[PDB]
Amino acid sequence: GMLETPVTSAPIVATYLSNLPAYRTGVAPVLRGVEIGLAHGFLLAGPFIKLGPLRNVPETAEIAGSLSAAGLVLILALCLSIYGSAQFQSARDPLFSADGWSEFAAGFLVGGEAGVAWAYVCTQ
Amino acid sequence: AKKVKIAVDRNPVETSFEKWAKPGHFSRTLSKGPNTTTWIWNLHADAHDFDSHTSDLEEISRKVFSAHFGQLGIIFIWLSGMYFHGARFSNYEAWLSDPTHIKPSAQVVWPIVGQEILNGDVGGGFQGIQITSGFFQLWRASGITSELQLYTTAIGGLVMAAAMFFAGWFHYHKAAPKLEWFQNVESMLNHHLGGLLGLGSLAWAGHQIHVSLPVNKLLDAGVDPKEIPLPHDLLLNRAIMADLYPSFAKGIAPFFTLNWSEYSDFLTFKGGLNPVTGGLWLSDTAHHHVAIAVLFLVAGHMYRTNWGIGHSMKEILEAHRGPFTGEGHVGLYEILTTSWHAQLAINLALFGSLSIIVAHHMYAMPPYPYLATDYGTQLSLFTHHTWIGGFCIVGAGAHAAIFMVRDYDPTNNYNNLLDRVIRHRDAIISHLNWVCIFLGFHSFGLYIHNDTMSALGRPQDMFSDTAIQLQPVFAQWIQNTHFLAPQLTAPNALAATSLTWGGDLVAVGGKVAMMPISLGTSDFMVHHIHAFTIHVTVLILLKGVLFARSSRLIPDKANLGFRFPCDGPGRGGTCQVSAWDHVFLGLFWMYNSLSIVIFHFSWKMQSDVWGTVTASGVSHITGGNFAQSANTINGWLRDFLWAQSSQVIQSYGSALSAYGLIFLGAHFVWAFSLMFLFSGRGYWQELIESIVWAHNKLKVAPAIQPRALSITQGRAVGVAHYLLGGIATTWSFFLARIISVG
Amino acid sequence: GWVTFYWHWKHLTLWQGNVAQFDESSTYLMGWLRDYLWLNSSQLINGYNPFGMNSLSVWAWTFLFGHLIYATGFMFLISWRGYWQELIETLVWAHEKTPLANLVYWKDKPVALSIVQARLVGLAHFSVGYIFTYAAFLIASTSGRFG
Amino acid sequence: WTVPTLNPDTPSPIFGGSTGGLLRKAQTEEFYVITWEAKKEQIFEMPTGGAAIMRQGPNLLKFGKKEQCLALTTQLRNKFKLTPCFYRVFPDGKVQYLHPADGVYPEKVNAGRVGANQNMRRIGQNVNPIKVKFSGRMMSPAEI
Amino acid sequence: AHIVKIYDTCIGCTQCVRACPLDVLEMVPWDGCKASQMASAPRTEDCVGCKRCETACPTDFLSVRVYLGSESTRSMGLSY
Amino acid sequence: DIAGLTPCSESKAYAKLEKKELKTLEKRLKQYEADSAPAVALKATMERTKARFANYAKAGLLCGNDGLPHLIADPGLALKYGHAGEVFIPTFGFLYVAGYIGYVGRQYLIAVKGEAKPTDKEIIIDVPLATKLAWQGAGWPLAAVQELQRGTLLEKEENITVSPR
Ligand code: CLA
Ligand code: CLA
Ligand code: CLA
Ligand code: CLA
Ligand code: CLA
Ligand code: CLA
Ligand SMILES: CC1=C(C/C=C(\C)CCC[C@H](C)CCC[C@H](C)CCCC(C)C)C(=O)c2ccccc2C1=O
Repeated sequence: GMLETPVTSAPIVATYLSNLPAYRTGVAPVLRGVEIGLAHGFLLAGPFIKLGPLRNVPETAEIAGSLSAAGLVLILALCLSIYGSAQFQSARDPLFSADGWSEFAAGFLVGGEAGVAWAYVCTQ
Repeated sequence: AKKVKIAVDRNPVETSFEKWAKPGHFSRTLSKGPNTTTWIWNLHADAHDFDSHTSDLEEISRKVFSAHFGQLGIIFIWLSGMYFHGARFSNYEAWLSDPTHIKPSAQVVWPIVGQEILNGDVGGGFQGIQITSGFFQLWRASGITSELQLYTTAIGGLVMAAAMFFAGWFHYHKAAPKLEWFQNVESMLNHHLGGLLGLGSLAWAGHQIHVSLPVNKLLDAGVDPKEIPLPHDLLLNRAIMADLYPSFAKGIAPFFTLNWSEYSDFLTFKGGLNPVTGGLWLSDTAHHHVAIAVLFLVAGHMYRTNWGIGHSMKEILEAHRGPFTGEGHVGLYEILTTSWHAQLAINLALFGSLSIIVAHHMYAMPPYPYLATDYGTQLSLFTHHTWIGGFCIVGAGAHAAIFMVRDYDPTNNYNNLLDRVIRHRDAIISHLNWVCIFLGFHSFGLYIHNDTMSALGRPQDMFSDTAIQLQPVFAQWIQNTHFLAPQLTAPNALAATSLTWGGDLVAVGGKVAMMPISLGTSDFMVHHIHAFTIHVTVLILLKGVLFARSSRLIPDKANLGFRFPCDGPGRGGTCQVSAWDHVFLGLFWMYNSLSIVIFHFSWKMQSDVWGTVTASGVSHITGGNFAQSANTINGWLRDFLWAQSSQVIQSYGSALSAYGLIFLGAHFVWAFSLMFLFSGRGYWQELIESIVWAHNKLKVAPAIQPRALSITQGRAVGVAHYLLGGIATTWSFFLARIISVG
Repeated sequence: GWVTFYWHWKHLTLWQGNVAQFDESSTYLMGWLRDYLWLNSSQLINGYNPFGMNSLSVWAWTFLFGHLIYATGFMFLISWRGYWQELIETLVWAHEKTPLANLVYWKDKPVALSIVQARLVGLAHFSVGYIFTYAAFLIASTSGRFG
Repeated sequence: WTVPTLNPDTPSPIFGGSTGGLLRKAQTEEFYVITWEAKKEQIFEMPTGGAAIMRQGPNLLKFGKKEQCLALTTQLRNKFKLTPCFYRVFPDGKVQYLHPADGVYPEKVNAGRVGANQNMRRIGQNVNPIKVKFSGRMMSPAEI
Repeated sequence: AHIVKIYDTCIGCTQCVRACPLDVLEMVPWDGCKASQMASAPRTEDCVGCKRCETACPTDFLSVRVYLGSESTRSMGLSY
Repeated sequence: DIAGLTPCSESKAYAKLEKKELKTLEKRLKQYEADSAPAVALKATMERTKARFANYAKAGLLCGNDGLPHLIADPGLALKYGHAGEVFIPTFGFLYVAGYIGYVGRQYLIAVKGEAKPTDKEIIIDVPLATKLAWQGAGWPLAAVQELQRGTLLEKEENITVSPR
């Protein structure tokens, strides 16, 4: 069969993945979308603020960077939505279905924008 | 316990010109003679492919052994010519008197069709082509002071060349070693470690201690070369040597009584560069070769041959067995004693990597007198030995794939290191694939980021020392550690091994020989370009070796062979799947990667090291513009290629006008090659049909049917012309530039 | 290219009044490389430099932009399909075995470009880089000199 | 001769495994199974890369595409003089048998086979492309 | 699926059948040649278009011809 | 003169060009000795330079505003004004040699087609035959024309293979 390896087949690694929102079955797709969106949205603000074109402005740097992070989350939400449209047109987990993914994309937008807003509040 | 012994066969082959008159005799396919022009190319392509002429390993080994004598004989003719031309067509004797003002020259052209203009004014009342091979500096270091000494070496070189060709004939036609002789790897390593490298180093130490050191000590003192004692007078008269080095007054008793400190006057550990000549101390070099001689002579007593003591190489390999690697190194000993290609793959890899290491160490620690201040020699030697190393490494991939197709046998390799590597090749190539993509974005993308920010009028947004900074902190730490080594970690060394680490510059004849090299943001960016282009070359070559036998596209690629064009247009198209084609593609990337290496060296040296010393300070050739300009692609185009190519394009009408012609001619050959790379033989075979019709119409059609080159030969002809044109273009550009200003 | 180089160089010398340069330097190929391509690139490649930029920085940027598209075309013309199809097969393997990414999947099986497609794609890059490089040089050399 | 029936419980060669094996296609579209009898335990080369030991008696392997199965078949026949046969297996559980289609390898002529895609003319006697134009689809003159 | 056609110049050498790496071709009885056998292409849905059969045909011009046509998972030689 | 050109012997720019080349050589000369090897070589070059400029003027060439010789290719203009030696005469000089080489090779190729193994006579040249044909080629224009009139120069259209059409 496939080449066995500790990275591919280890107990500690398997348990960690099984607890991630993507693999945690039994949770509504919308809730998983919010949990995933919040984590990525919070991180997405970092690089824009520190290395953006308006990084050296004292107060505008925080606003401009976070506002660009919010924009990228919006674009990503569109990518999630159209992916579901193309992939699911006609199985065990509700997420991998036309109904499930549409809820998942909506949750990501709500969670992602909340994370970007929450990141801004931390700064000011 | 097969004894190690000499074993030959008497008169294996007859010496006759009969087969010289029967082209293709070596191969069954070509022995029948030509019917199409394809036969002619096949004759030269398969001439030295011994492994395919016969399936007998003994017959293959005997041809390899004698073909090596022919290579040695050719080098001696070449070496003899270099020494002879130094004696008869050079200004070496004048150069010894005024090394800092006279340009070395050892080639003279005849006065025909107006080519005598190439005999430039080089100094010493001599006209000739300036040479960048560094032979004058080598001869001075060894102690050569007259053209008679050069002449005798050339005559000795021809005698050695005759001996080498006799040996090849003798050991193929008269007394050919048997296969069991060739397979004494333990014995060969013992002799080559302690005998070739070991005694060779000791013998050269004898020359340096007795000839080079006394002669160069007086030359540096200003003594006229003609008034220096001859090397044999130094050897016969211990009184003379005692004057230069008092340690000689005690003879060899200190060596045998272990009072080795008595020889401190000529066996030194100074470090640094000789201030008078700008090269390494020869007393340091002598202690180096004496130390190296002992290390290798000890190394030559490690393997067991006939007297029990020693190691068995098979036993070492089979003992190194771990939990993560299955059987381990089992089966490698049989692979490496029955496959010439496997041996060649290893040796080319390390021999090529060694040639690249030589280039870095020789420029940073100039080992010859007046080598450093001769910028043309420094640039040429570094660039020459980088190109040699590059080609050898690509060959290592080529002959690793040949082993994989021809000499690989699954029965002998089951669950060993070799087998397990093949069983996760997708994991290796997929990861190496991602690393190359990552390195391409985060190294070349930075240049594109800088070029766009600069064009938009946003210099503060660029990656540079005056902007967002990328300091090679790790390299800078190592430079400082080596600079302070003599204080605490190498107490008995007087100076740092190189002046690149730090300290003060050494100037010879008003020119900088070596000074500290600073690493900044531009150096950070260029180095990660090197890592990118090297990693890609590994990807192409390693992919060819791992997928030589099969892939998910061609499950039976081994049966097709090592060198085939494709498996047809099916499966979407299978052009260039053979392992030979991975060498073909790997050659382009090796050329791409080494071109940046020699551009990096050329611009960094001119900008930051080379220059003229004056009262105020050091003025460099390009005035320190590397730091601010080499962070954009536009900077390289304008400041390096466009500005420095001024010398080559203005060469007409001068002694350097030859470089101008070759600069254009090289551009031509390179573009000519794209005809073979961008086309296919289907078009050309149809074109020849119409051309053949015209000859048939005139009863002048050849008997050997014209054929368009094969698919593989089109790719081989393309890459050979592409490399020759590209490399020759840089060669002309470098020499016309550095000779003109350097 | 030969036609437009000939038209451009013969007119630049006329527009500067020094027709003698073309008459003397046009009879050998070093004159073209030296006195036409190298001599007239001085202003183009200074559109932006470590000291600043001017109105020619767009043509300087487009000049290198052309060289890049041209060189990218060599990849599609020199290296052919079989190499790339086998490389893509390890990328398909890597995606399927990667956790947290094999949740996403493709609908069209990735494959290398076809034999015929890569010739067109390589020729398109070759032509575009060809055109954009000379357009930037033609306009920049002529406009900066007089305009 | 009758069509053999596949036995899913047939033992498989001694193989550690590799990364060149089946992919997600096998679980969604199809895969291929090759079976044969071995006179003695021997080492052979896997078309997916590596070496495997064939057990004495029946052996069974699974491959991702047909060409891989027929590549192993050539190796077994030419070197080991064996007589392997392989199937096409679908995810729904259906099994399709092929090679040898009728029990005799195609290289050997056998009565009962019906010629297919045979044109009783030469290549030079095909019609011109103009005469098969606007036939509803791109059609070569050889097709008609 | 590709198109594979056998023409009446076949001499029944069987080289095309041996060359084929996907068992697309086979030999059938015939009376139009000395060998009394002709090549057949009953399983063209498995053809990949390698044209190894055309490489192996001795007759001039070829007696077996492959016309690349519509692509699919099998004809594109994919294992994924 | 012709096309606005002037004889090089009467051209001011042509004369100035000679001084420039001699001046360059003289400048290098004064850094050597009177009769040293480099000095002798430079003096030899200057003699050839002076001879070259005298020969081209004596030949009656035409110089342009650049002060460099230009050649006349029209046969009518060449013979009209005595420029036949520039292009016209060398035209028939080359064709004789070019036809010589081609005719000799064609004779050899026909000669070996009658042999048992023509291919082995092409990689391994039959030197005795080649030398025989090399000397007889001096009369190729006469032999070439007679073949044309007798109709044995060209193959028949029916004996030449062609592709389907
Ligand atoms: C005059 C002496 C002589 C004679 C008559 C023979 C005769 C024979 N030898 Mg022997 N041989 C000789 C000397 C001689 N050898 C020497 C000196 C060596 C040591 C290198 C060898 C090594 C040797 C080997 C290893 C083999 C033979 C073989 C042969 C046979 C065929 C050789 C052939 O076809 O050569 C014709 C080939 C050439 C004329 C090529 C010459 C190549 C040399 C090395 C010059 C290289 C120049 C180099 C490329 C220059 C750069 C080129 C660049 C400027 C373009 C034949 C029985 C072969 C044999 O028996 O096969 C069954 C065989 O495998 N010989
Ligand atoms: C102390 C012994 C000794 C020495 C010095 C050498 C030296 C060499 N061997 Mg090695 N070799 C040895 C023992 C030795 N070998 C033994 C015991 C075996 C059998 C197991 C081999 C088997 C072997 C093979 C199979 C090959 C070599 C080759 C080489 C050469 C590699 C290229 C090089 O560096 O050229 C450097 C060049 C020089 C130093 C100048 C020329 C050679 C000088 C004169 C040293 C001669 C050493 C010789 C063994 C002394 C006896 C010669 C004769 C009187 C019997 C090199 C000359 C390769 C080669 O190139 O062969 C031609 C090669 O193919 N050797
Ligand atoms: C391989 C390297 C090498 C060689 C060949 C030599 C050689 C020499 N060294 Mg040097 N030396 C070396 C390395 C070497 N050295 C190193 C590494 C060091 C640093 C430790 C030194 C340090 C050193 C010192 C400090 C001195 C020398 C000296 C000498 C000379 C005399 C040695 C002596 O007393 O020998 C004693 C005896 C022998 C070596 C045996 C000789 C055997 C002969 C050749 C046998 C001949 C037999 C034959 C059948 C007879 C001919 C018959 C025929 C005519 C018919 C001698 C020229 C001395 C000298 O004079 O310097 C100027 C000296 O003072 N060396
Ligand atoms: C120690 C070095 C070494 C040795 C001994 C060999 C030996 C061999 N190689 Mg390997 N190889 C090497 C280095 C080496 N290789 C390197 C560095 C590379 C990378 C470029 C390769 C790449 C390579 C490939 C890709 C192949 C081999 C093959 C072979 C085999 C047949 C070679 C042959 O017939 O050539 C005959 C020689 C020629 C046809 C002459 C080539 C002339 C070149 C192209 C000229 C280039 C320009 C010139 C140097 C300078 C200008 C010339 C001027 C006239 C304009 C043979 C076993 C072939 C094989 O089948 O192996 C099993 C094969 O396919 N090698
Ligand atoms: C300038 C010409 C050029 C370029 C840009 C490339 C680029 C590449 N080659 Mg190719 N190649 C070339 C010439 C070129 N090649 C030639 C002439 C040959 C024939 C010898 C080959 C032969 C060849 C082989 C055989 C291989 C490559 C590989 C690669 C890749 C290296 C790794 C990587 O992904 O880097 C990162 C990508 C880049 C640096 C490209 C430029 C990226 C820009 C600057 C930034 C991105 C733009 C940004 C997103 C904005 C887009 C906006 C737009 C959408 C509107 C890469 C795609 C290797 C590969 O695939 O490795 C995985 C590989 O195996 N090449
Ligand atoms: C390649 C084509 C070509 C061209 C464009 C020319 C052009 C010219 N030729 Mg030349 N000529 C050519 C080939 C050519 N010639 C050839 C192959 C030959 C035979 C070897 C000649 C023989 C020749 C002679 C003998 C004369 C010219 C002359 C001329 C000039 C005016 C007449 C003329 O030919 O008009 C256009 C050309 C053609 C239509 C092609 C055929 C030209 C024939 C062969 C010559 C016509 C001469 C004409 C009747 C002279 C009348 C007197 C004149 C002063 C008006 C003109 C510069 C005349 C001259 O010197 O004028 C100053 C002149 O006397 N030519
Ligand atoms: C130009 C070209 C050709 C045509 C080139 C050919 C046929 C090679 C020509 C070699 C020489 C010039 C011909 C043989 C010369 C003889 C040895 C006789 C010469 C006699 C004297 C003049 C020396 C291909 O065959 C080809 C094949 C595959 C991909 C690309 C190409 C390709 O680009």
